[PDB]
Amino acid sequence: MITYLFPGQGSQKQGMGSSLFDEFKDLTEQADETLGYSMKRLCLENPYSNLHKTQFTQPALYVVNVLSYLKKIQDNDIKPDYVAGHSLGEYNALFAAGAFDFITGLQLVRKRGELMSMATDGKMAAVMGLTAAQVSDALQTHGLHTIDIANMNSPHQVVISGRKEDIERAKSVFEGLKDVTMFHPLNVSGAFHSRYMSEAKQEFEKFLQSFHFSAISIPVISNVHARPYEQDGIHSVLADQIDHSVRWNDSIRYLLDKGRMEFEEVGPGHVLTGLIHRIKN
Repeated sequence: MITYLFPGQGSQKQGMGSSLFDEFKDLTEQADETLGYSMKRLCLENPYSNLHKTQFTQPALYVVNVLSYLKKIQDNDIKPDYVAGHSLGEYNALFAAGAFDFITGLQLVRKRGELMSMATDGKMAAVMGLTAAQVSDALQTHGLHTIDIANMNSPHQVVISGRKEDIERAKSVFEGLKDVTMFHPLNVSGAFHSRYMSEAKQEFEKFLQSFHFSAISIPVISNVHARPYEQDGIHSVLADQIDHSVRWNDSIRYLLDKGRMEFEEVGPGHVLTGLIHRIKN
């Protein structure tokens, strides 16, 4: 069986979507009309360093991932057995699955980006060398119970998330731990996928109520639950995604467990492919 995997924030790169904007001119134009700027310009020239600001990053990745998908299936007229995507990427899996059309998904990710960009005074950090359980234990025992686990990416790669000052203290703590091989703050000023996104989540959930979804035709493994979406559960699972951990390791393991599974990353970069390899070994 095969799974298609869609990248999220962390995979954006200037030059992404290279060949595709010209090949899908109508879609790019539709995006530009909706967003108020040129998507080609954003991705290729990274004006004002906008590619790295979440309100731009999210729709940029969404659009590149869509065009990457449409191109892939234009050349190879195969549909995957499953799809998943990392945070932002989950919108691309839902699109591949037919839950919504292109512009619907673009509206949702534009709003998601906007709300998340309103977070300040937060930070996130990638922690390598420890299991999720060990990271959680370390947080609790060093007075850092206020920090959440935002991503569980592979068995020894976790991203933590919380108030700026708490993430600062955490650096010290983790650098003193022998098995930690890396502590690397990420380039955000919000504590994404944490309790500190409560407001954004509730605003997004309210926004969601205006939308109606179509049938999921390819199972989508949710970040929140590491299990397929249920047709009637799209609203709640998309809203929960904002303030809950991305259970990426468990999502991949769910897929591995079904037997002989291959994965292909659709979108820029090889980040998720790299994670597969660490999950398997």
